[PDB]
Amino acid sequence: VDEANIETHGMVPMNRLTDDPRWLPAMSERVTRMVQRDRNHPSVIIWSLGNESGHGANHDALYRWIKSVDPSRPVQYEGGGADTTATDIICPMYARVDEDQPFPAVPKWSIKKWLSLPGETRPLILCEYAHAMGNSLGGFAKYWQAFRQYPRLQGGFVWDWVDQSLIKYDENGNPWSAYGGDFGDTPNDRQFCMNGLVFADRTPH
Amino acid sequence: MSGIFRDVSLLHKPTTQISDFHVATRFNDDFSRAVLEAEVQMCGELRDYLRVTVSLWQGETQVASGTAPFGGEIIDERGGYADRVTLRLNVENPKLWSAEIPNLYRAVVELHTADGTLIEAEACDVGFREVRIENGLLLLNGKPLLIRGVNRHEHHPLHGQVMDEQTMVQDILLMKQNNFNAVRCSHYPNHPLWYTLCDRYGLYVVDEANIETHGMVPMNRLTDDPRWLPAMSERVTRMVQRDRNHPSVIIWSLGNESGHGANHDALYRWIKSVDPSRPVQYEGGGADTTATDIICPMYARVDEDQPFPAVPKWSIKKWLSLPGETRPLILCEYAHAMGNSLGGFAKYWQAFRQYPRLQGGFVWDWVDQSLIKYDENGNPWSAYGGDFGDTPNDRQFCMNGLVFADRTPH
Repeated sequence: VDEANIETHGMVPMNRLTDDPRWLPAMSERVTRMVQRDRNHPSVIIWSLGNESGHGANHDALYRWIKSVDPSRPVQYEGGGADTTATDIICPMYARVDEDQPFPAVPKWSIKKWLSLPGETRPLILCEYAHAMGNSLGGFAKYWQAFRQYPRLQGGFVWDWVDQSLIKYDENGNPWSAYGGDFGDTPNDRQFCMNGLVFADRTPH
Repeated sequence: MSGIFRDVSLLHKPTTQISDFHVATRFNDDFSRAVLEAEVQMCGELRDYLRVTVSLWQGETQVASGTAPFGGEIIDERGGYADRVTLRLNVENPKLWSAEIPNLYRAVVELHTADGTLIEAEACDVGFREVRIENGLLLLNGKPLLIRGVNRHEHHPLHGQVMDEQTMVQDILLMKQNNFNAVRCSHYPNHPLWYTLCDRYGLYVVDEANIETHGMVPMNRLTDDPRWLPAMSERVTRMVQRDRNHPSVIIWSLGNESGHGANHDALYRWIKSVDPSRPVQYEGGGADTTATDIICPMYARVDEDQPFPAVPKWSIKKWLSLPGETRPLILCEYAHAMGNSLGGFAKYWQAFRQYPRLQGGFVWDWVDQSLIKYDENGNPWSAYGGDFGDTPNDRQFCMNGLVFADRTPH
């Protein structure tokens, strides 16, 4: 699944960069440029405009462009709660099968519930599930049990394949993995960055 | 039980009298103003002079009055109806009937002479409610409906099939007392009195056509056959005319456990066309049948689904989720009450609150079915199954009761 190189986690509201009319030309290049280069490959089955960029007018405009230039591949966008008009298939991220937690303006429901919502027909694939950080994947069976159970649920991508760490050298020169801003870059989110199913080197968690 | 289980009465009608009258309600999105129009059909001789007047009375004070000359609307194409008059009454800020509140209006249809004396008078209880299915969610009066209902079989151990007027009131109080706002009668039209009680008292009523064909194999055969349609038609067609007027009924059900037949599809179409007011639901065919507006899986399990070839059953959460399905789902039955029952009852209700689409389902069944028997001593002992020796007897399974017949609460 190809992803347009747009993220705007930082901005508050997050949608502001994507939402603004002026920013559209900068936004366009990443979606537009990406399609031409990667359109040819047989393997790609999907186009994703943005990740965690929120919902903006540009995404709706951009989503329309991808369909018109290319009708071959379904387009999915996570942002806006994943219930956004732009995404062909719902991609709730970190959604819980058993239970749903809602944040005002960004409600999250159990995947079984989410398909069931009034006036919803779209197939649902999770952007992420079963976070692999540290000890992880607990209740992993439950997610998969649900996927087999429901025809509509297409399953979701696990996060994340490789823990992110950078080699560091001791005075001895032995190499120790570094998590977060070991280098002192600040503020450092530290440990959360690795998020890894398998060791970098790589070894299997 | 075969016999006359219902009252026999004699009725006298003037030579010119209105054979049938219809009451219909229209509401603004605000619901502030509702337009009510009633159509009356007059039997036999027609007089130009004679006029029909409709008066709407709420409490002791009338809200609106309607008067019309006979015949209306110039229906296409040959002629306007000679004997039909349509009267429209406009009500603003009308109280709306609801399970919590009856909010009843009283409507009187009077056919009178021009001067004029009135040949006959008809009175029908009117409740202003709008029931529609919007966006796959059943909606009453603009509000999504959560239905808690218990299937009711009209049975009395002492008097058997015939129901004392008191029993309905006693039964009605318990269901309303017990947090039950909705009652479904399976699977035959309830006593004529019974509908009237609901309208005053509170709870929603779902009418059911008196067709069942559990026995036939395949079960659908009786319903399915073209020849049987005329016999089938009478139960659905006859039922609608008699029970259409009552404010309380929110639904029409063509059949129970009759399977899926061509007739049901034809019958379902007829009910919609004759009456567009009420959603139609049919259990048979797996409940996924085209005829039913709202899915009514019976004995469906929330957590897990068991499938029988050609009749797949899925957990209710799964069933809404099925590809190309938009209909609101209400269970015909759940939480069987027989013996010890209702285990995992919490789970079903937990699901209903969780999902907007699920409207909840009627519990089965309100009254255990038992017949009094007398010992040599003459003490009365409840009888389950073919105690009398009728055979083969299904025995115990028949009672299926939430509350004791007498009645006491399980």
